[PDB]
Amino acid sequence: ILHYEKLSKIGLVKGVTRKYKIKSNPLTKDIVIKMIPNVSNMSQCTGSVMENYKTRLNGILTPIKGALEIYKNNTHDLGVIMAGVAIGIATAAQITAGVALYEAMKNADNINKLKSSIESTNEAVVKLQETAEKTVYVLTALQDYINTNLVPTIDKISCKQTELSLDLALSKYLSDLLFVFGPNLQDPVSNSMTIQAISQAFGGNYETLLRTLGYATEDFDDLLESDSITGQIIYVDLSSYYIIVRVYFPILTEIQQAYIQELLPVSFNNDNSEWISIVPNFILVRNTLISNIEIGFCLITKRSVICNQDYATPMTNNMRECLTGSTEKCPRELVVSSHVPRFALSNGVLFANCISVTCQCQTTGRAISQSGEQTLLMIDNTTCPTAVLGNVIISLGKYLGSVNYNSEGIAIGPPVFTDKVDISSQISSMNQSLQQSKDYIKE
Amino acid sequence: ILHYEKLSKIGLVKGVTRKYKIKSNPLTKDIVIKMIPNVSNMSQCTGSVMENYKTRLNGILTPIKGALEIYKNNTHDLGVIMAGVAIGIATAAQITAGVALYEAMKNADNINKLKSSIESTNEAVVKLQETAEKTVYVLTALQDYINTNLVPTIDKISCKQTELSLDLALSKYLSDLLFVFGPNLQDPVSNSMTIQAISQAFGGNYETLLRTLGYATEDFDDLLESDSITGQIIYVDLSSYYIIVRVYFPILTEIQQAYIQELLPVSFNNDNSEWISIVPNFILVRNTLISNIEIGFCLITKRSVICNQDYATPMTNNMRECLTGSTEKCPRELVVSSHVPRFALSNGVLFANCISVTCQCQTTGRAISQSGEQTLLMIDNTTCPTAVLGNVIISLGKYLGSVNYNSEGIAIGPPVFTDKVDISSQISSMNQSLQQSKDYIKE
Amino acid sequence: ILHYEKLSKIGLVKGVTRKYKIKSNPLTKDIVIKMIPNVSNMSQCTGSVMENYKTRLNGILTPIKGALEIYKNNTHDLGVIMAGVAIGIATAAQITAGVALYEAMKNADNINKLKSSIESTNEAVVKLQETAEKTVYVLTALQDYINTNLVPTIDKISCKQTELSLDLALSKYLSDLLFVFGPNLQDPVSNSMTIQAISQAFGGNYETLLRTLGYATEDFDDLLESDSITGQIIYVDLSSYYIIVRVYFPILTEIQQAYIQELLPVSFNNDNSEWISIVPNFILVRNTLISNIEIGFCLITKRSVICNQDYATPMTNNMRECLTGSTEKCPRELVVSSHVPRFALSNGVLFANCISVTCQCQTTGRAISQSGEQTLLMIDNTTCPTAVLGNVIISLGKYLGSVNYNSEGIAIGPPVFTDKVDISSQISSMNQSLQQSKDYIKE
Amino acid sequence: QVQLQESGPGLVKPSETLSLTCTVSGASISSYWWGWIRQPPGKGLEWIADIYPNSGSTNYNPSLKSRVTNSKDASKNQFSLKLSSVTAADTAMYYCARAPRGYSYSYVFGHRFDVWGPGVLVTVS
Amino acid sequence: QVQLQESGPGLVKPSETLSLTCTVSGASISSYWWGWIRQPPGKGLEWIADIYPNSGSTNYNPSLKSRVTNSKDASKNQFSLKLSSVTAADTAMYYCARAPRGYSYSYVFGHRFDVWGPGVLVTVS
Amino acid sequence: QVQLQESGPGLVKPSETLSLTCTVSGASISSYWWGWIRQPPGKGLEWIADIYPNSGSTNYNPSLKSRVTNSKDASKNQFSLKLSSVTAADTAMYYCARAPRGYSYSYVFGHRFDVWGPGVLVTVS
Amino acid sequence: PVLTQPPSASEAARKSVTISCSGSSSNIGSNSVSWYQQLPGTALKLLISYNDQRASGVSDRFSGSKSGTSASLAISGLQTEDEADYYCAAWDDSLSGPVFGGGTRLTVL
Amino acid sequence: PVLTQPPSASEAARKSVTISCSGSSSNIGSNSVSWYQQLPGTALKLLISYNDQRASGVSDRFSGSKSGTSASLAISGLQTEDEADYYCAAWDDSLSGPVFGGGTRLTVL
Amino acid sequence: PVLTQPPSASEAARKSVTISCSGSSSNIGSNSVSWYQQLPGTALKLLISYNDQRASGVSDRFSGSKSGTSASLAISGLQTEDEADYYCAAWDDSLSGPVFGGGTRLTVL
Ligand SMILES: *[C@@H]1O[C@H](CO)[C@@H](O)[C@H](O)[C@H]1NC(C)=O
Repeated sequence: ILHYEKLSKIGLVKGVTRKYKIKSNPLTKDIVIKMIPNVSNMSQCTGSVMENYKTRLNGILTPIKGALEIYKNNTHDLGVIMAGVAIGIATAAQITAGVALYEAMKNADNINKLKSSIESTNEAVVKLQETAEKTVYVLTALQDYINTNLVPTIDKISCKQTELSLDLALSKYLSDLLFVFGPNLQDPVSNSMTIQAISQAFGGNYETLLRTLGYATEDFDDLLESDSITGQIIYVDLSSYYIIVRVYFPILTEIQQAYIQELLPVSFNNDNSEWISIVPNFILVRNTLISNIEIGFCLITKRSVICNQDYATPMTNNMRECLTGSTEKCPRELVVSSHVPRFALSNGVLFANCISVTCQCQTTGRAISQSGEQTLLMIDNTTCPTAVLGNVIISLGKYLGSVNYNSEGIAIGPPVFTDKVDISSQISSMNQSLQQSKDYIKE
Repeated sequence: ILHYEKLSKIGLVKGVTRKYKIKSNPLTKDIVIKMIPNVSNMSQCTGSVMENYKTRLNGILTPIKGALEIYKNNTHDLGVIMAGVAIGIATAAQITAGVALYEAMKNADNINKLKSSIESTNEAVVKLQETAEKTVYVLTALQDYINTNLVPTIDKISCKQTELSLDLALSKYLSDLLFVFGPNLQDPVSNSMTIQAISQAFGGNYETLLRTLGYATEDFDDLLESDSITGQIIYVDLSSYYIIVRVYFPILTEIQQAYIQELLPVSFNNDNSEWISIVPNFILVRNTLISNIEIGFCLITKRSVICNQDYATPMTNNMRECLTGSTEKCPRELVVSSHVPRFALSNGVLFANCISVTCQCQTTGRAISQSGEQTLLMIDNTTCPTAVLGNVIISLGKYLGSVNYNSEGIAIGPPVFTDKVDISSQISSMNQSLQQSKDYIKE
Repeated sequence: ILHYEKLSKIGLVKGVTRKYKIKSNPLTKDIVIKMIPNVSNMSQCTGSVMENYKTRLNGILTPIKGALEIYKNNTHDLGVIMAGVAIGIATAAQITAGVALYEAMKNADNINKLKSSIESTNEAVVKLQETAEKTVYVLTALQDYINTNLVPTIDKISCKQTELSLDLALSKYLSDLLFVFGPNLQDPVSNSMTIQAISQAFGGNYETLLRTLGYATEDFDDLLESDSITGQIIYVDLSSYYIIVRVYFPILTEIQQAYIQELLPVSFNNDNSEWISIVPNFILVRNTLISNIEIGFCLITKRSVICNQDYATPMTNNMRECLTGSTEKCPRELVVSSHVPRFALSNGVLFANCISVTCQCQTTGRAISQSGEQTLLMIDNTTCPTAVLGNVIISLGKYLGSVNYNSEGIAIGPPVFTDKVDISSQISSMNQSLQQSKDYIKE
Repeated sequence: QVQLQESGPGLVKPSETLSLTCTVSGASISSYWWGWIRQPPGKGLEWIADIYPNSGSTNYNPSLKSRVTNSKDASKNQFSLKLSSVTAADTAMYYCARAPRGYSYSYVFGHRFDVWGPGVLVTVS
Repeated sequence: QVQLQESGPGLVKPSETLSLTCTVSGASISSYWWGWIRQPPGKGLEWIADIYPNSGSTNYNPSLKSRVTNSKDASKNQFSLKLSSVTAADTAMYYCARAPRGYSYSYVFGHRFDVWGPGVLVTVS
Repeated sequence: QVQLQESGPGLVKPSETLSLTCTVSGASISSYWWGWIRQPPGKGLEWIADIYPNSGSTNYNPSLKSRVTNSKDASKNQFSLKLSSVTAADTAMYYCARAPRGYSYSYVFGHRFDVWGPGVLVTVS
Repeated sequence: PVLTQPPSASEAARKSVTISCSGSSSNIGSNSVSWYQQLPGTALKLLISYNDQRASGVSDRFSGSKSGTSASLAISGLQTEDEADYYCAAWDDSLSGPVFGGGTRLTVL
Repeated sequence: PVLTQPPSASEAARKSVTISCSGSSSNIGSNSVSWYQQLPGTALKLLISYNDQRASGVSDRFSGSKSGTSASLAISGLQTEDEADYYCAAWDDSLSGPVFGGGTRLTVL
Repeated sequence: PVLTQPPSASEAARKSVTISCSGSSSNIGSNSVSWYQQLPGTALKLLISYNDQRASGVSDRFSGSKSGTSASLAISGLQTEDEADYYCAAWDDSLSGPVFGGGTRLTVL
């Protein structure tokens, strides 16, 4: 579908082909995060630290509960109906997340039956198991620091020093928490927040949180790094200071008739100057339809591209024509830097700009020369079994394309400038030229 | 001022309206940060750690003092005058910051009268109060770790182990500090650095630093997250290794006749394809004047937009005409992804592209159909008291606009492509067409 | 080469001139990082923590070794030759890094002769010195925490508590490690990863790592902050769980006939409105050739610009003409915000928009007035020895340019709009105008 | 409102032991610090001891440390003090008080007796 | 496969000391926890003690703590138990076992005797 | 420049106690480690003890630990050593020295006697 | 201290039976339960650990569960080879060691 | 150990008076000062804590200050109901407890 | 405990000589070596520390090295003023102090 032979002559060498995968079909599991430690074993050295901490934390947590109440108070069974008049203004994603919240409320009630047990936990990780329905894990922030450092040093340091250490630890925890759970969290009714961000309520240790789930999959790291494991806040307690979070754990599904092709850029020679083609380096093909892709939001692995949603974007007709063989429509830009690549290897064949770099044939010792009418040279073992470029010596294979590659020639597109200020300059100059042409007709 | 009814037909649904707030009128307060801990209670276990640490820290701190001296040596009372010849080259902001720096030196001298007391502090947070004018807080880095962890374990571990632990802690502190206080800080004569960044000298615990100030305000979190609380370095001591920092604490003032309007984008149907309008989603209206806003630098809350400065930017005449009702000038882009939103809710009324998603009337059970000539459908309770979209069931209100919304029709603007490479492709193609038209006249 | 006098009249005031420096000629040194701590002094309280940790870490480390094996198995002496057919597809940088890896394997073998000694280290930093060739430093993650916190508290807390603390510490370490060493690292055969990123395997303490090298240089901080100190993974052990890293330590070389000029933007008056010129603020001049520079990737100091590679980029002919004195080709944009600078100081001379700001002469007390035909005013001591602008009082020098600066006048370029949506709007409108002009000819 | 009541013997013979009891109403003794103070007739105040019953912590005045013992009873919400080997110098008015201590919002450390009992007079004859 | 063998005296006179030895094949005693259990004829199991030879750690049943001593020998890979002042209540079958304990992958804490020896009968007469 | 001077008795009777004093000029004894060394006539050096006066820390040679006491005097900037129950084996030349120890810039740990006194001869007859 | 088990249990073949084990907050409430089997005249073996995890080579007819301070062992498809004694054990935080139940003898009809 | 107060103070009505309290580095230099009032034949009550913070229901005519190792209590708008004894106290780090002043009796003319 | 040195060494003028010092894992294997010189009838002085670092005002003809549990001191350009005794010392982790060698006497021909 792409014309690789013509593309290689303007410095776009064929790269690795990859699969396309997207997340789907999540499983759900609920967990409790308690945001205040249990200080019952150091109660004589607490002062008024916990009161001030509770005041600050309540100030942080009140708006989140307020935002959840908007959907909680306006949703009822019919199979669930929302009161659109009361909600007023909302995106589709927010409404869907509200439906999910209403679904989670039942297990939330079951968990909240364990309030007294939740308040009395004294270890960093605890599994509460009373009945088959009343079972949940509890993770407590800063409990490990209190149990390991402060309690063992009682009476080895003064009570004043212990109190100051506890206060400083709590203040640092709040300083770290504010970025994720502060006013930046305008929309808690959603399921797009990653588990890594949520784990800041537990000091950023998401490995332990995921271990409590008990799942097992070969795509675990790929799911994590593609930002595909998310969580949603379902309940906030303003008297015990804990939250309930529902975690969504999906699978990765491969799009059947789709692939993503990479292109490696190489500089080429034209009119005693060095140039590079301005063409996207990643192209998505789905059912023989060509498009761009916003690959900066995806995860690129050796064999596939993994994304949490479909990031396809449209492409102009001229660019699509350029990719299919019409090289006079592919733009180019001048090279004024020494860092631009000058050669590449594809399927055992070398594509090199031997005007800009020295190319030698190790088998015979003779130099490899490029004429002024050639953009770049294809080197395989029909002409040179082993090539030398600087300090690099490479043994080569055989080219599967045309046997007359180096004698054909190609048509060259127009130059462009991609700097941001240069874009405005070019737009203004084109508009002025258009105005001149328009006023020439009137006179 | 904006034509909401016409805009909704090209998928721009009216969203929340917000107020505009900017920081102003700051109060000032000075504080000392000591960047070397007091090791007098473990002096037998120090080796040569402190000497090497002091060498490294002096290397870090010398350029900052050098930069401050340029303004300190060239400013005198007149009501203060700067020697422009000696300064040479400066921006207006730098000169204003230099004036502020000269103002702070009167209190800097009084603080520096407490040098011996500052050097002898042995706790993480200390308040020195000798006279009404000689009063200041001192915050000491790493003192808590030394007092809580290293001193209590003396003789439980070897002296060599204690020394190594101290060295590693100091090295980690420097590794974290270099990002903020290293060569990236070439302009210390300014008041634009946030208090969060400055708190890196105290391990990143800005909550304690702000608690020492003793202020109280309901807009505290909004001030913090809008990057409106800043600080300025006023004095550096290269023998005792401490700095004096002046903190600026402003209020938030609302701009009276201004507001910010949000637009929610929804895909619409035209010519058997799906489209999205390319229009800014946040519009600033001030005194009945329309402009863009660089909202990425501001903080968006439920009720207002909060910024540390005025971020208004100009808008083209064609775009302003598009926003006021001339929909033939609003550009559009093709949709090739499944993630684009398909419906939205505004003031209890549904705006939905029912060609792309299934729409049903729960009250009667009959389907809701959209013709090819319609871009999207408005659904209220005059025709559908309760609507079903997938797994979403919503009860609706009454539309306050025209009663003939679904039978009028609108004019559609031209398609565009927004990809970065496609921009250069389009510019080059337009220039080639212009050249062809120009050369047609000559012949 | 630049026309500073004409540029200053459209608000582009001459700033500081800086040197251009690029890294080159690196020295190499190898170091071992062990990613599992020695728990032999607390072996009774380990449970099954180490087995689970080893399973997770092996899962992380296997792909890196797999990627290295591709080059290791296909490179042999000739003076080294790569098997291009076996490699298949590769960029030039990857092949060069493979050559470097083959060169490093020789010292890797000598280091691996010390496997038993490496496994038995029990301190955070250890220097192994067996022979002149078998000498290396070993850095062990989390060993300091175990030695200082967990071992001294044995039997002061329960064995269960100690085990849980160890497990949590290991899990936090993995949570931090995954960002750098996870699936995001698909190309370990390279030498572009910074030492700061590599230090995450040692808790992010790159200061200690660099201290073990023993180097000394005055450009140390500049080398660090310009991301010029890099490292490469040479060997991975999947049974002892350590890696060998080669560090590259370069020098900075100054490009001889090159410099970088900065321009300070100031608003100016035209047609009862305030404007700002759209021109790049940093310009690179090499051998009297003018170009742009991608300065966002470089480090800007007081006296020089420091980069890890050449970041020069081309510039349009019209912009180059604007910089050389053709001011009718310099675009401009309207000002609708109060934050734009209104004056600047260059070589002791003031350039100020005194229509927008109040300018007074302190020597005589009389106001300084600007007419509607003047873009801005140059103020030196020929007309006002001491100037007052708001709360700023400045003593001024003498202007070295034309004595008739304020009575000449300049030609003004066309207006532009730089907002991202406005770019597409302008492109579409220009294309529509071009289509209208084209169809006028046919009819 | 928290209230405290002291109780003890009106007269104590020399060289015997004085026992006092403080009864609290409106709060639990196991959630606060408490303290004992005494005032001789016509003279100033003197601190005796501070106690935290929940963990059994105690701080003593060094002059009186060797003659002081403390005890508690959570069921009746009471705490008791005992001073042995009393002489004529030990006749005074005795008070129990609630004694919070710690850092303020702005990191200033302080101690205070914020609630006082009426006090009981003890005469050594 | 790890295997264990108990050894001891068939008959122990009253008020004397009983000595038992466990020999391990297939593993080193210095890398695991071990434990001792006994069962009287016709009755249930009773835990005696757990040991970690590498660090010399020991946990005791509080009822039998005062009469129990332990020892080891790494060269022959054996560990030994001694119970003093035996009465008629100490006749039983005795077992040694491997006794791992810790947190699981999902942070559930547990203890288990995963390998048992055949056991040796001791009669006190 | 730091300078040190030893002082002591020329002759010590057997079974008595030998006392030595080191006086420092040019530095404060409370900011450094110090040490004592001795050399028998015609033989090699032998370490006695190291001291840190500011915290009163001391490290001993295990052979001589039971017979060594140390003391200090900050006003006159002196530190003193005492060896009890002396025999004929204790006749030697005695030195005091400054004894810094720690990690270098490149994390190599070391110890060194960087400044030595002239020494004093002690004969046990 | 000790765990409470029923002395006896009985059920016919091809049926299912359940054995209970009761404890307290210090041992079963906070920690997991292990189950051991003792056949007539042979070595004891570990059946269940961590409240539900079967050992290697243990038939799927054995299952375990825990709720509150109690635990249960369920045996389905009852056969004659299942006649034995069954013991429960749990780690106790106040002892730093295991506590055993009294044992239950299973008789099949 | 002990804080130094003046035994007596006196001032006429509608005037203002100041009472000083002197200490050392271990108690007043490093910690705050509390002020208590004792009226004739009634229970003692807390007036000031943390060197300047008034208790609930305490008139604004009472103020406190601290400088160095000294502290001061100022009373303005002096009235007849202000006749009492006044005591200062401060936490001492070497005692882990409070140290009291000698007390000052206030007489109004 | 103790470090092993050769009792004597000898070499002619303008030549070079090497002195060895042998130890164990607790002292030389894990820590560095210091070298001291004792001239006839004069105060001892520090020559080398940290295995290779010369003291101030020490000639470049002295060098030091360490390998395994052994260390060496090399003297080049041998002269008559170099006749002395030489001692090696190393910190020992089991003693928290230095251990000395027996000393080597250097005679020049
Ligand atoms: C300009 O308009 C023509 C006519 O519709 C169209 O074919 C062409 O693609 C447009 N180009 C751009 C850059 O808008």
